[PDB]
Amino acid sequence: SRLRQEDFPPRIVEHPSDVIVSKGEPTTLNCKAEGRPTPTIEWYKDGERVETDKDDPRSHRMLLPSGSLFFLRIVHGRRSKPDEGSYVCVARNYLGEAVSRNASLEVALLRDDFRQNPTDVVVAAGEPAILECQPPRGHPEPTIYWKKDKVRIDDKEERISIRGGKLMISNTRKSDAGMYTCVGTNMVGERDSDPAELTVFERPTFLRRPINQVVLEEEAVEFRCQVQGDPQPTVRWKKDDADLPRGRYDIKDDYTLRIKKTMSTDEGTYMCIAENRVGKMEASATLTVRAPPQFVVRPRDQIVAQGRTVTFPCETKGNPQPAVFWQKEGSQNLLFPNQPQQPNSRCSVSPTGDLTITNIQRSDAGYYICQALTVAGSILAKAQLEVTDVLTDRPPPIILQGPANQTLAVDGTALLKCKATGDPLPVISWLKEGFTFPGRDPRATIQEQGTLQIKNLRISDTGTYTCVATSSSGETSWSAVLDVTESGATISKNYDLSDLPGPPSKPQVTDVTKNSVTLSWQPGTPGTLPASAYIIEAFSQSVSNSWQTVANHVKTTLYTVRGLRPNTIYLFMVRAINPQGLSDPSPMSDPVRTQDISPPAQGVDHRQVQKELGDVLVRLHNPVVLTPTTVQVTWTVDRQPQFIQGYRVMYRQTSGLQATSSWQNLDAKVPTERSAVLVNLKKGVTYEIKVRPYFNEFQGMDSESKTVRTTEEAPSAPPQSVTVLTVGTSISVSWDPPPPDHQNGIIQEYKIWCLGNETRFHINKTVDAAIRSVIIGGLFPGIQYRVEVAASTSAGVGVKSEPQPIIIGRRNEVV
Ligand SMILES: *[C@@H]1O[C@H](CO)[C@@H](O[C@@H]2O[C@H](CO)[C@@H](O[C@@H]3O[C@H](CO[C@H]4O[C@H](CO)[C@@H](O)[C@H](O)[C@@H]4O)[C@@H](O)[C@H](O[C@H]4O[C@H](CO)[C@@H](O)[C@H](O)[C@@H]4O)[C@@H]3O)[C@H](O)[C@H]2NC(C)=O)[C@H](O)[C@H]1NC(C)=O
Ligand SMILES: *[C@@H]1O[C@H](CO)[C@@H](O[C@@H]2O[C@H](CO)[C@@H](O)[C@H](O)[C@H]2NC(C)=O)[C@H](O)[C@H]1NC(C)=O
Repeated sequence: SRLRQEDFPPRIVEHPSDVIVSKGEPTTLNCKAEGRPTPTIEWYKDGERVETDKDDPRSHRMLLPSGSLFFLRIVHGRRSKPDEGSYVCVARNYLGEAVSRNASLEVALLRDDFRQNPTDVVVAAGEPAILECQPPRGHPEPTIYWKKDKVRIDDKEERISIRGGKLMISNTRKSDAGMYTCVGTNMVGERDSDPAELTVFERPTFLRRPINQVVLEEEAVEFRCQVQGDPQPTVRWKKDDADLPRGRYDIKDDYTLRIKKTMSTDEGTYMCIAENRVGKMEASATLTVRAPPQFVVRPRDQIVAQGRTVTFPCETKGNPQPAVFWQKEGSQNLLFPNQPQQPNSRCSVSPTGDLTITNIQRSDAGYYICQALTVAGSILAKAQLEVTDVLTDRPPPIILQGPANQTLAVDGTALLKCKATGDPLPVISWLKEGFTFPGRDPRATIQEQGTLQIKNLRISDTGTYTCVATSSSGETSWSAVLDVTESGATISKNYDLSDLPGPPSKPQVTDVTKNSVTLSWQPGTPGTLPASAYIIEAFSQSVSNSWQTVANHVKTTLYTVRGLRPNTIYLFMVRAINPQGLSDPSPMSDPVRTQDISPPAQGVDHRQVQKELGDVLVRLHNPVVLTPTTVQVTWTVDRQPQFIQGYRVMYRQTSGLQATSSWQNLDAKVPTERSAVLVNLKKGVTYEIKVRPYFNEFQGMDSESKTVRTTEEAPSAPPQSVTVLTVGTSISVSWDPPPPDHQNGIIQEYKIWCLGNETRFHINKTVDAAIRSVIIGGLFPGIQYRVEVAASTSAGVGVKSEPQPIIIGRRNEVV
């Protein structure tokens, strides 16, 4: 109470501010006041007076010189909380008081259980992974970071970036797999989260890939395939994108695929497919099967008569399918199937491979050879053709049925039959036990119809009688034994007319060697009793002049007649034996010669025909254009070798729409060709020409390329649809692109004519191709003109389009 006009009541200059601080740690509540006299400061938490170290030297709080309340260590418990509250500093003197603002001191907090614990994540290498986390509640609010396997991880990246609660890695690798914890700190401390693991699976990868293999039929083959990935991928096989037709395939545990028995049909592109959670991956390999060519049917020799038709079969199997082609021994020319010739030759080859010659000439006779040639090898077989004329040789006369063993009583009259055939027609003669008959005795005489007649029988006439047919073509004989006794004409089996089984099937040749020929025939049976066995007669212009037996008592219908003269032609005849006697003779066999087949042999090697076709140099001259739709191409050969089917000539478009694309293919199927005319091509356009000599599936080397363009033709249809804008005086011209084919060449220019109301003034403007729309210059005022656009070419004169007699106005307007 010492008044002075220098003394002023107290003013708090520095106010204490709210603070959160941790237990057991120092802190200072800031306070600073002005006064005169200087004031005494004292603090109040909620209401009560704060006991500093002045009020008791045992206390932990301390009022500073400044006035700030400084705690040494903050004190806090569960029940007694002495420092947690709402502080205010109060400075006073005799003039008055001064209470500060509120400042609350709060003890720091940090719970255990997280608001959101990071959860396990599964990703595929290269993909982004997002881990999220939310720390426990705290005061202050906590802030998080991430540990990988108890190692801090920095966002010092563009792939790694921590944002809010979220952590993300992009382009994940297996480096990133492991335990991830999210750690939330504070000024209390830090709590770790439940660990979330990141698994980084990857797509399947090939360790051992299957490799292409080439293998001969019926062998065994396998393709290996080893994979890797996370998770472990499952392997499966497919062929040509289809599943493997069950059978010879076998899937091993190590995933190897084994084909036990290889087959032309097993060929293809096999592929190994690996698949897990992340997706799939496939790698293929090819299998190729080599089947060397082999004859299914091979041609055998034929003896056939002039003017007929011959067919030599040649069927051929292999891989690739072999191409059949023929050649006449001692002749350079070859014959190929689909190839046509002029309607003047009679040779011709089936797609099957069968060779056929119509209307045979003596000229055609000789050996022929069908040949097969692939990369898998080569084969051939030759067969002989023998042609026969009007009657190069006629067969010797034939006795159908001769006399049978008659047995007649004395004094009677005996007739003996004998049935002949042949060309020329035969003379029938007789013999008795060998000598001439009838000789001297008048009682016996020779009949025309083969029968021999004896009036007035006697004992003296019993014997062996022989019927002999004779022409210029040979002679055959048939003898029987006659018996003449007094009584003996005992009715054992009287005379037979047509009781005898009728002829059998004309004998069909099967196999033939040098001393064998196998025959086939079927029964006949137009007769009486059943046949027991067979008897084969035969003939040869060489070995004999008459018909001989070559096997008797044959109990089959497919017999091999053994032991014959080699390189000899033979004809045959079959008969049936039965108790009644013998059958009539079957018709003659078809001529056959005794030779051993020329067994299949190896042809020329594929490499060596390749080598020949390679060295062939086709010189092309220069394409000569016929019309703008036609070019005749002419080449020449250095030296044409034996093995060549023809020339394959190829051209490509190198102008306008779709240039330098594929080649148009058309080939000359006849090797002696030297010229070819192309069809339906584009006028004006330039084309590149290549000539290649080709064999079968085989191909030679290309000739020097020539390029030549078609002669150019003016268009057939111009662009239409003429539009006229209004000026504001001068007419306008506008058109739509004219058609591609109707262009008839490369567009040159565009000509506009204006022969309108003025028939002694026509406007002429000559632009270029690129031009689309243009306005006309010097136009006569008022006068109504006509507009006629034209497409043009390098020919010149184009084609007029849609006329437009549009009405024009005056000057600088259209009225
Ligand atoms: C007019 O008269 C003549 C004159 O004899 C008679 O022709 C004789 O016919 C027989 C046919 O059997 C021939 O002799 C005998 O051939 C036997 C074959 O047996 C098979 O034939 C029967 C009947 O078809 C079958 O069913 C059976 O399965 C047999 O397979 C052979 O086994 C005998 O031949 C013997 O010949 C001599 C002996 O002379 C021996 O060296 C041999 O080893 C063998 O044993 C059997 O004798 C006979 O060849 C014909 N005679 C002659 C010599 O010309 C007919 O009655 C009639 N004409 C005709 C043309 O048949
Ligand atoms: C400081 O602390 C109080 C809380 O104890 C604050 O809240 C005020 O409460 C009083 C009643 O005690 C009210 O009259 C006010 O309206 C509240 N304040 C405002 C404006 O928010 C207040 O900030 C301070 N109180 C004092 C000393 O006036």
